[PDB]
Amino acid sequence: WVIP
Amino acid sequence: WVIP
Amino acid sequence: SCIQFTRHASDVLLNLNRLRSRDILTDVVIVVSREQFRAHKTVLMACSGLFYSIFTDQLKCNLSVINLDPEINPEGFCILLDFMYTSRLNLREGNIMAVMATAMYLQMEHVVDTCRKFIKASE
Amino acid sequence: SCIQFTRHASDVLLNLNRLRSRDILTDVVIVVSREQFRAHKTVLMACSGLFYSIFTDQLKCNLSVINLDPEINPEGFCILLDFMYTSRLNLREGNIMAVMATAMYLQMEHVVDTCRKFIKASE
Ligand SMILES: N#Cc1cnn2c(Nc3ccc4c(c3)CC(=O)N4)cc(Cl)nc12
Ligand SMILES: N#Cc1cnn2c(Nc3ccc4c(c3)CC(=O)N4)cc(Cl)nc12
Ligand SMILES: [Cl-]
Ligand SMILES: [Cl-]
Repeated sequence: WVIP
Repeated sequence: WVIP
Repeated sequence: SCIQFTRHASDVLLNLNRLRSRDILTDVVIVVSREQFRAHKTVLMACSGLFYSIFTDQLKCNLSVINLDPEINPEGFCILLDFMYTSRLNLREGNIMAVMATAMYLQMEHVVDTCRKFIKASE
Repeated sequence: SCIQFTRHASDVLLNLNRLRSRDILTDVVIVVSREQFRAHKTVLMACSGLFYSIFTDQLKCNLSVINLDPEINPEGFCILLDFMYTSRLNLREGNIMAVMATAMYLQMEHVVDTCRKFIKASE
């Protein structure tokens, strides 16, 4: 999971 | 396009 | 010896979400209490262990309407349906419990994982 | 303020290809001369300008069989259909002309681009  |  | 186009999977998913927004080729309505959500069975199966089981069933595969458990929160479902079609999860303090419970019911293990990690960080 | 799961689009596409391999929820047969290819209309539209136009048409959207132009090479189509469902393109010296011609007909601009670049390098 990432900060887009 | 890339070499997978 | 294949070559691969990096953005292809993302581009496909973007067009599947465009089809959903325009209601093109949607083949099911998911009923969550008083709310209705139109979707494509193939996308639902690709994202959810629950829908994969439902739509591989020789009788349920032909249903145009699926009713979820009355304990399922419509907003939680909406957030997860948006995630299915975009890879983006609108996870907030006010919705995390509903999102995690809906993700457990829908058998969306990666979403459950992250909900667990975000809750653990706040305790 | 969304979070994003990097592998989600690839995971969706992998499951759509599994559905195609098992012939689950396929809703169209594409006829290319003597050969037949089963697929999902939604995936075809998401990948191809030609299929996007065909399946948004108020009459063609309901057809279970689509016949392509007799000049279309079945192997070229097969390679492009595999690409649609996997992001992988089996581009070879012996098939590049057929792949590029099929990609032009199907309006798959990124595939046409690369075919043009690979041909230019050999001349
Ligand atoms: N054919 C087919 C096919 C269509 N969909 N699909 C799967 N869908 C699925 C099943 C379980 C889970 C998820 C997705 C996300 C998750 O957390 N669990 C799996 C397989 Cl093995 N195959 C298929
Ligand atoms: N709704 C919808 C929807 C479903 N599919 N789809 C598009 N599919 C497409 C159209 C043209 C081209 C390609 C894909 C690959 C290419 O080279 N050209 C576009 C839009 Cl703008 N919208 C949609
Ligand atoms: Cl997930
Ligand atoms: Cl393309």
